[PDB]
Amino acid sequence: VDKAVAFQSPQVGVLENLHAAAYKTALANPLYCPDYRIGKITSEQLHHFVQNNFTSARMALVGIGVKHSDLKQVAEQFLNIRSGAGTSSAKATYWGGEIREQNGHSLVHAAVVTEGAAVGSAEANAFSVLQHVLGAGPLIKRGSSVT
Amino acid sequence: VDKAVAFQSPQVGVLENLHAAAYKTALANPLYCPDYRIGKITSEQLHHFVQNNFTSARMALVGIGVKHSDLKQVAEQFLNIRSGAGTSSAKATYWGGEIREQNGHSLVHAAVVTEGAAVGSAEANAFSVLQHVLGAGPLIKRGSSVT
Amino acid sequence: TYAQTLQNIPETNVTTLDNGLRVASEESSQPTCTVGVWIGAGSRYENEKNNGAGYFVEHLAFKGTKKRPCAAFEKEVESMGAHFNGYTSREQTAFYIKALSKDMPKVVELLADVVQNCALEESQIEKERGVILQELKEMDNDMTNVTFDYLHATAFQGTALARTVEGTTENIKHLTRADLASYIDTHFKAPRMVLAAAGGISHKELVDAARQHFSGVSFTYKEDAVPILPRCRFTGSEIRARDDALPVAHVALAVEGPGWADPDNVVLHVANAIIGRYDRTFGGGKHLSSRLAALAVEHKLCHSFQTFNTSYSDTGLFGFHFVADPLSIDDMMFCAQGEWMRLCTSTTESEVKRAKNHLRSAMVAQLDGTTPVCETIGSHLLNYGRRISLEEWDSRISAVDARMVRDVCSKYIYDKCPALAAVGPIEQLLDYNRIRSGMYWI
Amino acid sequence: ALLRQAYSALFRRTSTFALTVVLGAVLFERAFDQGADAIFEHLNEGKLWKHIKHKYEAS
Repeated sequence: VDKAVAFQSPQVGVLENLHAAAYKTALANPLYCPDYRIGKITSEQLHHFVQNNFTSARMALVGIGVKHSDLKQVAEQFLNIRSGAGTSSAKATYWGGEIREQNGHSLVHAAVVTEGAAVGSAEANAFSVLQHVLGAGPLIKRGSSVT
Repeated sequence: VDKAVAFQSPQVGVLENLHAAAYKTALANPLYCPDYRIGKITSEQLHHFVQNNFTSARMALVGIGVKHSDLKQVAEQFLNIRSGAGTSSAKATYWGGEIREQNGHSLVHAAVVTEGAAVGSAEANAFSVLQHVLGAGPLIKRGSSVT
Repeated sequence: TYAQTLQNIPETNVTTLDNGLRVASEESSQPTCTVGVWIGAGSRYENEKNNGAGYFVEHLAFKGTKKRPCAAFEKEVESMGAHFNGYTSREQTAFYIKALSKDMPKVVELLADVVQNCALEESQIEKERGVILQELKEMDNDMTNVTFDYLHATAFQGTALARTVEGTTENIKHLTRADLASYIDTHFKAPRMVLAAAGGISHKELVDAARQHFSGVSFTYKEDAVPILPRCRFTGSEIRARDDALPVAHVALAVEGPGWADPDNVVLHVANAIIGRYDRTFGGGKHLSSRLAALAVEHKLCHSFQTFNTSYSDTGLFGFHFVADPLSIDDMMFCAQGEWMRLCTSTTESEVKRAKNHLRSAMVAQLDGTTPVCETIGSHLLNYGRRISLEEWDSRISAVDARMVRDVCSKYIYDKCPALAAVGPIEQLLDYNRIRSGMYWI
Repeated sequence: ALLRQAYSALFRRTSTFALTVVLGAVLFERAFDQGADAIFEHLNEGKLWKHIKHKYEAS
């Protein structure tokens, strides 16, 4: 179900296939569990996944509305199972694929992209800006983006 | 349902997607009606399809176990229906795509091909033979194809 | 620490312009900000022949002004990173902008221009006609609303409130450069407006800019007169729009409310807090605290449901709305009307304590950002007169107790004829009579 | 405003409602009979033994 309400917006329909037809691994995976694996996940899979990825070094206890001293006392005397960097994410490889879902809709969402930059990267702001220069998101209710 | 029994053999699972990721039209279409269009076909659509494609010039009344004279008399005063090559099939264009269905199976069917020959063509017989040379189908129950 | 953080929140400044209009703001140490004009106009203030003006207008409020047409207006705003948005409901229209506190003034100008010197190029109208006309056919498939509207249309029937804020299909088709003008003309006037702002802005700087573009002075005393609206008659009834081809069904049940002023609105909310809301994705599922929720799971009663306390100037609608399969409608309703009852009869101190701590968080929540603050302010003043602080609200809430709730709900719920809105495959809801009786004993 | 006042103290809760019917009926009986009997007897003035009794009563 969770995956049924979500896919109510085709907006999330192409976005899943995009990443798929863009990569071959890691980032190429879906954000919403494929159908076939529904109900076939185990308790052990959960655990192992957690014991492996939810480890201190990958974790950050952020938080507003409070004095740093407290949010600290908690984190230390209280947080265990951590201490480590756990499993390493398989380096994301690029594919360059093309997926198409014919489904007879009045509309046709379609996204075409290329390997952009990465977080922290220098070559980031460029796109972030090339983005705005191209136009991403409106500011005038029911208008046009002359900009 | 008809499409449910069929797809019980992955053999037909990749074959549908093959043609899809091989072409862009005509032959690129599925042999079993896509799910979305289930129940959305009309009485019209049928008719029009028939009135358009089931036309004399595209039809042949073959038949064994009978004297040609009879199979003739029938065809005549009975199959009165109009002629004309009706609608023309959109020329089959080649794509060269790649479709993948991850579904957690013990087995992994996979077919990789390229544009081959046509019916009543030149190289036609070449592949048919290159086929056998490569080995297609067995003749020894529970054996190996040393050939 | 809570008890204290509520006081440190900077008091909101309010000073009226000698021309009727008013100005308010809450200054914070923020770089970005928000400002807008909260006009006390609406579909209620409309009529049979014009029904839909306030919206058609809302549509042409950005396609330029006399001073700077479409291209430039849009260009001018986008180009500075500002966000001009706005809405328009039965009793409140609003146009506001989001931008850097820097543009603070320059902004006002824009707002000011839109309201007063709105273009209304007749060439853009015939274009905005086909548009609205679509927004209808599209809004005509959001049952959650189709419902509320129908709910209003019977809840009030034969009164201004029984009108869609989008107006008729005919009106949209024939409204004219004329009437559109008239609305703005007669409706967008100083006293019936509030310039609201919150962010990194000093009341002073702001107030001035307003004094600069909001200069239109009133001579007589009539231009100072705030038109009092002819009240709307509540009618216990129902309207059932049946379509068995509709996947699910929607149901809205309500009673006449007390109106913005009345304090009990608070209680009524604390109540709604107890029956809360639910959708199939809540994670608490069977452990949720709202009895109606839990049951809705323990029996698969619905898909979603919500308690609402819509408040208007002189009235209001109190009730709930759920969506559900054609075959669980009944059980669901039943349970709902049930809970409602319990409210008037056996509500506990635990239910309230919880409802209060929920409400508190919910109020605080409405003030998360600049846009949401000016909205409140644009509203608070326009509706309540003053502006109520979280410190005030809160106290008004800490004062409520079980005993208090049972009394207020009893007052507006117990044995009252309600309004019903059923839409979709509703063959199971049936009989007002029954539904009526579910208004007492439990 | 009896109808109001009634709907408030009486017909409101299903409890006081019932409680009224009870007590109410009590009164109704107690005084419906009187009227009925009285009416009946009147329509039969001097025919009932209740009347012609004085003619044989005296120890």
